Amino acid sequence: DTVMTQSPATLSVSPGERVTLSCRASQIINTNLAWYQKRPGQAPRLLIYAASARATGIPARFSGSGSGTEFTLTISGLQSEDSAVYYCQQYKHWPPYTFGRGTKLAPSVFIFPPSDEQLKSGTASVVCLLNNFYPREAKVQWKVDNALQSGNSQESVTEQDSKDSTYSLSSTLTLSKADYEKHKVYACEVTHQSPVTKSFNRGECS
Amino acid sequence: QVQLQQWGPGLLKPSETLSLTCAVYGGSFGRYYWSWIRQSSGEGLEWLGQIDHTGSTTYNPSLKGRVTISIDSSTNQFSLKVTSVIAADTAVYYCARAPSGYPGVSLYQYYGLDVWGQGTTVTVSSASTKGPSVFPLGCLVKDYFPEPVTVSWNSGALTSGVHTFPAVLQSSGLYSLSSVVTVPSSSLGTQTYICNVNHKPSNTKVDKKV
Amino acid sequence: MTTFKLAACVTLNCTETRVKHCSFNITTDVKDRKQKVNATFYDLDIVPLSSSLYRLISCQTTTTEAVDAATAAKVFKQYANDNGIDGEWTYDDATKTFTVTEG
Ligand SMILES: *[C@@H]1O[C@H](CO)[C@@H](O)[C@H](O)[C@H]1NC(C)=O
Ligand SMILES: *[C@@H]1O[C@H](CO)[C@@H](O)[C@H](O)[C@H]1NC(C)=O
Ligand SMILES: *[C@@H]1O[C@H](CO)[C@@H](O)[C@H](O)[C@H]1NC(C)=O
Repeated sequence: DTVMTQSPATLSVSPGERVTLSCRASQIINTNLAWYQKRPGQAPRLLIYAASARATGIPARFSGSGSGTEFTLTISGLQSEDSAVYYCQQYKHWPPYTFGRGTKLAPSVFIFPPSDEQLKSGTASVVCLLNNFYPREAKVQWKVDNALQSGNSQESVTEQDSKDSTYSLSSTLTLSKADYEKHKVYACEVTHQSPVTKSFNRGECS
Repeated sequence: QVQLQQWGPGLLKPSETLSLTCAVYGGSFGRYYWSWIRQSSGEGLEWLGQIDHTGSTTYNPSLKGRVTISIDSSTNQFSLKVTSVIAADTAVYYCARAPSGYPGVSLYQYYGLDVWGQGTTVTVSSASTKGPSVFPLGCLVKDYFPEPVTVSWNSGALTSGVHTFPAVLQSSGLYSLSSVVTVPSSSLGTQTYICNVNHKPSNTKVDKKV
Repeated sequence: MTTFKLAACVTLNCTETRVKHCSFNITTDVKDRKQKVNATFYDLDIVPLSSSLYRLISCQTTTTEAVDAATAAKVFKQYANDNGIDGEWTYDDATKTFTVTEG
């Protein structure tokens, strides 16, 4: 059972640059090594097969080298769409063809309290929207009346857009209508990058 | 020229039998490995098995005897069948094609997985299915099980600039997520804007007008 | 410091079952009429060229261990003069590999 071991895990490194992605077979696998790219709402597509040959279609800006035990896909002339995951698969020893565990390749604040319908049913959740990060590392804290919410806020995180840059965040505070009918200031504190932190109160206008 | 299209369950209960079916459009079985690969929700790729036009198969031993594939000459489809399902089997499942060379003529006996089906999410649990509730804003689908959920606009037409987020698991044991759109300024009337939401697992398609 | 490969590649003239029929010029004797000859290939086993012409995926390779890519250029070009290797001199900064296409 050959075990594939990619190394950099993550590389959010800058465009135009030359990048070297590694892969390491625990055994000698001649040149039976393929490289897959995994886009967002997409299945994997084949980049390099036979350790070195570009799959019909995929552009010449991709370069797969290596043999025996250490292998490398290599990209330099980056297009925008190139953020994705990059997996490697050995196919010398099988059953188990085996893959590697891959390599992973100021904001804008908004706010949204419930509609009519979400209330009339039972409980109500207030969500905020961080359209377009750069970079994604952040902390967003809900607070109501000089407080801090702990355990009743959920978090959602998008992966970089292909035909653009950026990340995106989606937090949500979950309580009952026996709690939204009350209270005053509702603050979504987005830290970085000094913060404009939108809000509303108690219920309002159209 | 080769279309891969799979389909099947998506929810099922421990002890039972998963069944999935890939159908191939624009080409045929000819000396290709018709394969089955899966990825657990935040995990590694895992090779399940493969079949060729013969009937010859090769399954992954590390799944004991549970996995079995078959092929259907008439319709140009082939099918996964996992036995004794348990929670780890929750994974996205893909059908894929691998070409197998040519005896004598070819350097190798395996070229990549060159052709992949769209993917089928399969969630194993005891919990029963619930369609989401749809609450306009923007679009909000809430409190559904299991994964995943379909978000298209104006029967597919409306498309651009979206950030439809990943699902967020709630404490209620039910998933929920949030779909936005970006259309700045206005033009409020003239064009009417609807979210199509579909949830295959529970036969729920809401065309809720926003 | 780094290791350099050099691939000596027979050029293929070719033109779907994955089979392509192709012709190329083989040696032996060491100065025949340079023999045009027809072999069968697996389409996935040949990579294109800027013309329709192809090279095989892998070739007969020589490896040096140079001080720099410059010195490796000489060494190979010398090695090629030494054995009857003339053709297109292309090179990759990621494979560190010199490919020559003969025929
Ligand atoms: C060699 O190949 C070319 C093109 O495939 C063809 O015109 C020619 O007839 C072939 N020769 C023989 C003897 O088959
Ligand atoms: C070789 O290819 C050229 C085109 O590049 C073609 O005109 C010629 O007929 C081919 N010769 C043979 C012997 O196949
Ligand atoms: C080598 O082959 C090419 C076409 O593949 C041909 O034009 C040329 O005459 C050949 N060289 C010889 C026979 O020495």
